[PDB]
Amino acid sequence: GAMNSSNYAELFNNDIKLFVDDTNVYRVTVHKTFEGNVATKAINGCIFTLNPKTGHLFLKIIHTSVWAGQKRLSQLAKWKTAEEVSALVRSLPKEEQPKQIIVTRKAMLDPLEVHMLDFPNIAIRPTELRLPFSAAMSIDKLSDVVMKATEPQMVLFNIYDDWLDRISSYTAFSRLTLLLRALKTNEESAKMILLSDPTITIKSYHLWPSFTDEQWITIESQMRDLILTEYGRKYNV
Amino acid sequence: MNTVPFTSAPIEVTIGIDQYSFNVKENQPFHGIKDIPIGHVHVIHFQHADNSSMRYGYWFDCRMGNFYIQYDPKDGLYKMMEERDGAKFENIVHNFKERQMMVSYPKIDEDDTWYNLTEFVQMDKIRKIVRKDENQFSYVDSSMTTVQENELSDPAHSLNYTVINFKSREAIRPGHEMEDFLDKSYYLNTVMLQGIFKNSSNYFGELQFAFLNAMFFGNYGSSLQWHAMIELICSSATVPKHMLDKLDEILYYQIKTLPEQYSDILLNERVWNICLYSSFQKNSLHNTEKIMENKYPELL
Ligand SMILES: O=C(O)c1cc(-c2ccccc2)no1
Ligand SMILES: O=C(O)c1cc(-c2ccccc2)no1
Repeated sequence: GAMNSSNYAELFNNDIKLFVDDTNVYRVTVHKTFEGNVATKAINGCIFTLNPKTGHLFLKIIHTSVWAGQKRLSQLAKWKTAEEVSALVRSLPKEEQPKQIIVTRKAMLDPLEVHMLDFPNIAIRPTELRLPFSAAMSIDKLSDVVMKATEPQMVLFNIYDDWLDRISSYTAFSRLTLLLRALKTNEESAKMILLSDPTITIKSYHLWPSFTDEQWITIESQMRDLILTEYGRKYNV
Repeated sequence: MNTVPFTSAPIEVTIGIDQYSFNVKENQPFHGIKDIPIGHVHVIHFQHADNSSMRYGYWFDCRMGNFYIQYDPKDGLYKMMEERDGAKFENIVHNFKERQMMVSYPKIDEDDTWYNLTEFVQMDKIRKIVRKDENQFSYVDSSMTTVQENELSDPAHSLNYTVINFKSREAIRPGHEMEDFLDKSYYLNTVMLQGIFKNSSNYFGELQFAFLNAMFFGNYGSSLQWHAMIELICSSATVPKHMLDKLDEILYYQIKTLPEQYSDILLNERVWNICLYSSFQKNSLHNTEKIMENKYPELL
């Protein structure tokens, strides 16, 4: 069934599972036309498919050519997402296939269920967590690969860098969600927090800076302050 | 015209014959129903006065045999039986017809209601949904489950309706997932009509039989099947014009006949609002839409 805060530790047990977020699949800019009407222009998007235990991110880049000459693009995007997740599962060896796929938006349930009929033992579930995965495109190296793509492409990342050498997957996911929530709430301020000290850098093969354990405590506290600050500005508190 | 005679009526019971019903008192001198129109299937159904649990009944066709009803005090119900002795049957029936111990099937001459509800229903198809090959008539009751219900538990006592499931491999061609899920025309025309039912008349017959079992017995799985067969047509972009026009007639007379006070339990709001107002065929059911809006506007 649904996934929430009561069964939160289930994300870090030994049953393979993937989160699928479709927020960034169909992305547009809205603009005026010469005649004063409004038009959309699509830009490249991505499917965010994440294993929360290992940090493995299957980023399928959605190139704007997939929309050419198609109708009802917001509906099509859900079915394209489900098509691509199904193709990913079929490409994985049996012992790597998930036992559960958790979708961040309930509108993905029927498209994914229909594309996965051949896998009746893979559970397709919603979640009551409000997960900030839309902010993935605020991670510079992810945004760069998506915008430079000239054709469909799958790129593999570990979204936890090397953190699991030092912390549990529960703690790593909690850090990721806090970082993404901060980037979603005030992107410029969050990146300033992450990059302000030029002596701490991002390794070529990483997504985030090489903070020590104590520096991650400081960063996490700065991110929580940013979020609370923004909540106060929003609601006049 | 034919006759279903009763040996006796030892327990108080409401007796239905098609869309008609009447009450018989405990040990009243009731000996059956006469003037039953030849040319249609019929259903004779029962609800005991002292225990309204289990509505039950029998589908039959007087052209296929001489049927009489007798109360079984061991199993506690009125049973349909076939009499193979033709002369005995006529002799007992005549004695009863002469002493005016039968009610008359009360058909008004202007009235096509029963034909309109059973136009596509044939006994041979009933006997494949309800499997009891030793009898020419078919028993149905309120609690009987369907094959689909039993997959999601005595198979000998089940309603073998054709399984319809919109999220099944039968309904969805590999490679046509979005197409087939949003437009059920493949499933309707190739899988169901060409493949399983062979023609629209058999499809409508099963739809009409499902409705009648839901209405007369309160059989829940029958109601599910009736709604699924409507939704399958309405959710298809490509349906032969003659089928759409016939479906409008079929549903109009079903909605016309439904007891007003049974609507909360016999009509699925989601299915009807989808079919009348959102589906491909939302503008193809003019007669049904008009009666639904004037008779059950709350549902919508
Ligand atoms: O063989 C029997 O037990 C039998 C036949 C009948 C019957 C009664 C009324 C009319 C037609 C047939 N009742 O019992
Ligand atoms: O066996 C027959 O042929 C028979 C029995 C009856 C009968 C009818 C009414 C009351 C009692 C018996 N009529 O014919």
